[PDB]
Amino acid sequence: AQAEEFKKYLETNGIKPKQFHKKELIFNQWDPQEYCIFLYDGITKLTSISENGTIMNLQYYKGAFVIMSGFIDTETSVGYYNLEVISEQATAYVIKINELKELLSKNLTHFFYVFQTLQKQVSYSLAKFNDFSINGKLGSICSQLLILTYVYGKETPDGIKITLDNLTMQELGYSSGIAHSSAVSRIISKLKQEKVIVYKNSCFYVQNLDYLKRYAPKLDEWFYLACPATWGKLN
Amino acid sequence: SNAQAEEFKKYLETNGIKPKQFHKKELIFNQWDPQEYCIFLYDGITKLTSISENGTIMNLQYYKGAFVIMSGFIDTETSVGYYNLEVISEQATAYVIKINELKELLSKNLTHFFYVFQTLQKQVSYSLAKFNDFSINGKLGSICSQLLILTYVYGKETPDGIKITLDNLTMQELGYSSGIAHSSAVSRIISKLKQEKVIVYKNSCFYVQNLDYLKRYAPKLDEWFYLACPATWGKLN
Repeated sequence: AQAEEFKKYLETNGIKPKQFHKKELIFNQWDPQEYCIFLYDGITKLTSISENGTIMNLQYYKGAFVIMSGFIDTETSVGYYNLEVISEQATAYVIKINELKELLSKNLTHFFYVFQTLQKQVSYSLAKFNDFSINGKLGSICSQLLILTYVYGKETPDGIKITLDNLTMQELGYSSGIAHSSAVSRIISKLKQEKVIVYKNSCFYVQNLDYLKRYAPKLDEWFYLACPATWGKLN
Repeated sequence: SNAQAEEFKKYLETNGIKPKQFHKKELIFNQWDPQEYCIFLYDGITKLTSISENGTIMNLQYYKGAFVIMSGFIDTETSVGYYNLEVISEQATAYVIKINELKELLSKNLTHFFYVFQTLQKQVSYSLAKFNDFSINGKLGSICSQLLILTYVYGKETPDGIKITLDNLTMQELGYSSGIAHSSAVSRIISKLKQEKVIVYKNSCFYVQNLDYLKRYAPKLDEWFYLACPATWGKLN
């Protein structure tokens, strides 16, 4: 993997792996230092918290990927957010945004690795913006379940199980723009009656992937074009 | 800087890639016959669109001035997705780099590799800010957010308020930016902003009277403009 070789390149340049447990914040929106984090193992989400305390979930990040809170060119903030750990365990190499440019200059197979993750991210946020915007809040819930089925799902004799040890009703609402937790509950019950989803084991299971797929066409296309292994597993 | 953009332009010309002229309503690329490029848009105004099977038009984003727009992945040479890039100004000039030539060019001069990397970091951050603000307060917040955006980039101080100087900009086009397909849904929001004295529609142009009001609904974007485009932000203070 490129991830494996980047991991090694990091350890060889004195950058060591740091472990985290559930609910720990790799960075926070008040930290005045900026970073590049190479998330290597684990599951994570990016949040923003309002002036009043309202919480928006911007995105899940899994597996090996990179997340940046600063600009290389200027070293200043891209904007203020948190990266929270969701899984029982995660590991990440934290680099100061001031050290990045020199690291990537030196070994440009790694420069292209990070640019690749930037292209994926660029393209992903666009697809997601298209699908969340059309069909309003119905399509938002269908779009987020589709993302979670492709990334975290698993084949199972009773459907496709979403392997998120938590995933609460309120948590889904934070990812859509939904303030009331009962509004989410309507959407979830409405999808249950039509045999789209089921809920057992403290876990969500999907059963008409085709239905979701119809509310989230730009994203399905994106899994196909950007992550064809992940996509082919359930297609 | 933006001396960086001029420098990239010069580097491309030296290396045999020539400028190209496009005209209002032309497509540089389209979603039905996808081609893979780096578009270096040098001068003029464009919009990235998608049209769904039922005829629903989504305006994803406006692109101006100097900027970079990718339609393929360099590592794999395939599509990032199916979109249209449509010219809004009367003229626009762009450098159309084939995706299979880009790596070579960026590999021989890291200065320009980093200018492209920076532009893409600005895109990522812009999309997150816009997603935050469009999501939190329904369609009211989406329309206020797109107005603040167009006010910073295309606005001009006049005696009647900040005039959005953008060729068309109709009710319907404004609705396309936030997944609104019926004009009646937009006018309902614009009616409220008019009653509340935030905007005036006059001489076929929107004039903004209370930018501070739009900031309440678009707090992540105003922060993004502050951090990412301080000259543009400073102009309107």
